[PDB]
Amino acid sequence: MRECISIHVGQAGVQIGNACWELYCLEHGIQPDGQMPSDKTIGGGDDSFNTFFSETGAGKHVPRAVFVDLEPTVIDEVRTGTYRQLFHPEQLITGKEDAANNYARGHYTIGKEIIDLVLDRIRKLADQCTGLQGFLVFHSFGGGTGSGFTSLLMERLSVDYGKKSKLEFSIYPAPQVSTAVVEPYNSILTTHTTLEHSDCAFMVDNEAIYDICRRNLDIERPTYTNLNRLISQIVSSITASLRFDGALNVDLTEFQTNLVPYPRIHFPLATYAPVISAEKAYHEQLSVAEITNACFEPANQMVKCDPRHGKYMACCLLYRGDVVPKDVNAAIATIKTKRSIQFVDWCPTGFKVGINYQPPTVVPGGDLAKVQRAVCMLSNTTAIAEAWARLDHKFDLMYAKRAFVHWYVGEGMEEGEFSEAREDMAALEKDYEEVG
Amino acid sequence: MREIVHIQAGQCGNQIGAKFWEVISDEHGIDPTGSYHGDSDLQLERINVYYNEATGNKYVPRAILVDLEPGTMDSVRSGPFGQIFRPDNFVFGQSGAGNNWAKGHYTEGAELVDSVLDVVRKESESCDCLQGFQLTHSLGGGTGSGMGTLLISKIREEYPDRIMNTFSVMPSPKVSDTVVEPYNATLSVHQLVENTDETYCIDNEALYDICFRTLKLTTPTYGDLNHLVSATMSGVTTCLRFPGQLNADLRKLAVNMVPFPRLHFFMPGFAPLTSRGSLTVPELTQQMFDSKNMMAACDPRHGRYLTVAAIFRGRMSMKEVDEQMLNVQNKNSSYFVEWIPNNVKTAVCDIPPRGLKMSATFIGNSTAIQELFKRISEQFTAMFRRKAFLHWYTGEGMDEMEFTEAESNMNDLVSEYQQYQDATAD
Amino acid sequence: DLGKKLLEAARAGQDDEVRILMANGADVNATDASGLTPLHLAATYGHLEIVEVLLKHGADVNAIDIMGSTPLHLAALIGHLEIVEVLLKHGADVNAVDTWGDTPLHLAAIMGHLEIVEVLLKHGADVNAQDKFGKTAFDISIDNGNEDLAEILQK
Ligand SMILES: Nc1nc2c(ncn2[C@@H]2O[C@H](COP(=O)(O)OP(=O)(O)OP(=O)(O)O)[C@@H](O)[C@H]2O)c(=O)[nH]1
Ligand SMILES: Nc1nc2c(ncn2[C@@H]2O[C@H](COP(=O)(O)OP(=O)(O)OP(=O)(O)O)[C@@H](O)[C@H]2O)c(=O)[nH]1
Ligand SMILES: COc1ccc(/N=N/c2cc(OC)c(OC)c(OC)c2)cc1O
Ligand SMILES: [Ca+2]
Ligand SMILES: [Mg+2]
Ligand SMILES: [Mg+2]
Repeated sequence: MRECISIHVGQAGVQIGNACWELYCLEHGIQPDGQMPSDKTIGGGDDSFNTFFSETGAGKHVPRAVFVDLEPTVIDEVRTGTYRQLFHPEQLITGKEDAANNYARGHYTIGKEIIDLVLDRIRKLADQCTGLQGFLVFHSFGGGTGSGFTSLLMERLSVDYGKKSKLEFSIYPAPQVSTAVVEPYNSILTTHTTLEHSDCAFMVDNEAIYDICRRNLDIERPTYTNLNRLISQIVSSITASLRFDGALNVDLTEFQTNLVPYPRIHFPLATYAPVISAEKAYHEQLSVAEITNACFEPANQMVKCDPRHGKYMACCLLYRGDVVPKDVNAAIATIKTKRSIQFVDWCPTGFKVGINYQPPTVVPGGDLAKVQRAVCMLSNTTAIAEAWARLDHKFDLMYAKRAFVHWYVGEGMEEGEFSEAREDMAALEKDYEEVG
Repeated sequence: MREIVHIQAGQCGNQIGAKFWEVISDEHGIDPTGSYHGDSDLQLERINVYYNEATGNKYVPRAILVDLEPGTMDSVRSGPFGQIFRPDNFVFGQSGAGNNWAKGHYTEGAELVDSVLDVVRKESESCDCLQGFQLTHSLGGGTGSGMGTLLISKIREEYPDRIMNTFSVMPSPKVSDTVVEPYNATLSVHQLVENTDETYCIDNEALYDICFRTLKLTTPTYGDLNHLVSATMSGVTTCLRFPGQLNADLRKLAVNMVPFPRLHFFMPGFAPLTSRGSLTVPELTQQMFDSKNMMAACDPRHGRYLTVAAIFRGRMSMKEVDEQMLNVQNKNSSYFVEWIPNNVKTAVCDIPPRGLKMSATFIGNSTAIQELFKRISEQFTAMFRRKAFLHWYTGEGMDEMEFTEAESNMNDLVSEYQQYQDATAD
Repeated sequence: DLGKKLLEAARAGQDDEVRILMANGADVNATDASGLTPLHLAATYGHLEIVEVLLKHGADVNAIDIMGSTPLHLAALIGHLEIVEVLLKHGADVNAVDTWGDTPLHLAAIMGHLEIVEVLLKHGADVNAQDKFGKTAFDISIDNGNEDLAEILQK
């Protein structure tokens, strides 16, 4: 048993954080006050759920989690909602003035006023760990806090916890539900400054989630509540191997070994199926073959891109539910007779399989129907370079005119940082082109 | 980012300022005595942005009232919301400025400037987290223009990290035919380009044109013009005053609306246009983008939108609003710059204004605003070329080079708008 | 020198002083450093009675300063309607052109004195007169979107 600390930064990181810890509580049988009757070892333990939850002498199971935001209105909802007693109040940190959608304010000027308090509170969590494996960092690309504060935090965690793994869950901007015109700027700045400090990062394209909510869930105009509920289901499927017994991705190090062949190309694509509306309570149950096939349909992807246009370097299939291992084998064999699955010649063409035999949990008040089997596929495909090019093009249109740059320069940032960040993204696009 | 300190300077500044307090107090359920009579809890959610909480749960406007002419104070108090203002927040001199920018900025105005700053300091230190300032003034007179800009520079030196926002009224010979107004306005624009983060351009030419050609009032008064101004000021402050999904503040509006530091002059717009004592989403989107609904006398179809913010108020389908907003960007695509992606932002507020079931407020940063600047520039040059009435300014200590410099800055501003209007995304 | 005193009296609106100075031999056509005469100053500062007094005492209604401004150009620019009418009644050149190519019509148009525009049009002001940048008063009304002025110039 090796502990994992989750850090949630800014509004997106915090709201997504709230929806994940609610779902984790439901999967492990933990009540909103922290009580867990199925845990025979009171006041301690070495079980798999202990990687995400510590225990007090009173039987209270507390999330190993820190919530930080430069303004207090989003975290105040956590302080007063259903799970207000679950987190330790010193684990929820807020400033007074936000980064105003500006990377430079979150990183340089406003962010500096709270960085040491955040690091000292994370150290209190780390000190209670027997064998800390690392950190899960949740944040948007587009916000001033999600972009700038996250990079300052990632820089400082690399100095103070040098040997520990760092994994991100990052929200990639969408025009349909964005806040600022400068989100492309914030996105490229945070990508450049975090690249060397992160071992693996799962990007969640808000446009992909928005499209799935509309198409599969019949939700006319999806709100953040609908998006976050779907995101938390996918994040739960990715983290299940860390919190339950199993043979695949059992620790943070193994996510790097399985999904990251080279340090810079650390952005795996997640695909999830099936996504069925809760209004279809009596839906037909999809076979292991049908859900497996669904993983190769661009529509079910967490990042909009076409894997038929790229090559695979790794592919992991994580099943949950009534899934017979020989049926997985047969579905994979059928899928291999397909020209759209091209692996790079230097990687084995294998699919790694992990099966958790408990069906997924749905949260009361959610949009999804219950299913007897689900699958999350994690793959490292060069087709995710399409996501990077769309963001780089938006950056280029503005940057050519230097539009909005004075706001960044006025908050202690040099104009040369914009070109150094863009040059790094040009190199990253070439890294994907060199692989294939 | 919470409290706003509002300052109102000179006759135009105080009259438009008083109408603003009256209109937003009505929306928030506040009466002239300062008591809360509202029915929706959404009226007090962000009440502290513009109001101070006082003993007895009384709501006092965070407003400072300033004028070199004393009689102005009497007209403010005799209004419906006259006694709601803090009696100590009235800083009024004895000798006015007689339409002289130099009097407001250098001599009579400079004597009463340390007094106003004492009142600003008191209201600012009593704030949990000061967002910045809001100034209402005209550019054509002497106090609101000359002393107003001096106050702005002084505040800017003491509170550099806070936002300075103005509601600046531009002159027109159609409302006031006082030939020194282009001098006063040009001198003030020269200060506004440097010292404010965002300025709402409220043109008396456009206000008169709306009342006369659209509203059929053959003899418009200040009351009539100020009815369009109060609806505009109510609409552009909706998101600072009502919760909404967005947690909007003066700095987030600046970062997103202003791509180049000097281009911070906004062209506001309103729909529907209505007169005193006297609609669907597709119509409201259309009207909000029509030149006849703009509060600056400029045709938006002569330029290009750098950035736009639109606020739809009332009960309506947000999907319908999203649909119509994307539709107006498709057919009118050649009027938006293609090098600033996603440059149109929309908010929906449940609470509509008084008398209207639905409304839309437009805030555009358009290169067409150069038309307003060129109109004033041409008038300044006609006067300045003949050195008419120049001694009224130089006799107060002003150097003739300040006129040359102001004219030079305003023409440079027009060239900068033209530059981004002709730029291509290639 | 009574000429320098007459210049100062015409600007300040001192009616009795103008009458005294002229009776004592003051030059009604005295000029300042820039060529402005007592009539130019009276027309600029809106002293209607001084304008009429000066014109009954040999003032040149069409005197030009160093920039070619006549009293009519200055009266049209400043917006003094009564004075514009008095100057035209006394022979002022309605189409006089200054160093910038402006006529009194161009100045009344730019400054938005629409009543003065109608008066100039009625007295024969030339709608085809171009300034140094080739603009007529009708071009100025089109370029500025002044519908009120464009209607008047289209009469
Ligand atoms: N999926 C999802 N996206 C969100 C959520 N909240 C915000 N976003 C996205 O995050 C971006 C804006 O960043 P935020 O996280 O709101 O900003 P922040 O990190 O608080 O930073 P500042 O407010 O600028 O200090 C936009 O692209 C939003 O669409 C959320 O709860 N879920
Ligand atoms: N829209 C509008 N314009 C006004 C109002 N009052 C004055 N103005 C305009 O403001 C300009 C004159 O400025 P004022 O505000 O009266 O002058 P001041 O700032 O008080 O300065 P002085 O009296 O010269 O010391 C002219 O262009 C007027 O048309 C008003 O209530 N509404
Ligand atoms: C073109 O892109 C942008 C423009 C402005 C943006 N938001 N800033 C505000 C917008 C407002 O109205 C919707 C508003 O009400 C007036 C406001 O209150 C202070 C802030 C964000 C954008 O992505
Ligand atoms: Ca235990
Ligand atoms: Mg935020
Ligand atoms: Mg006044």
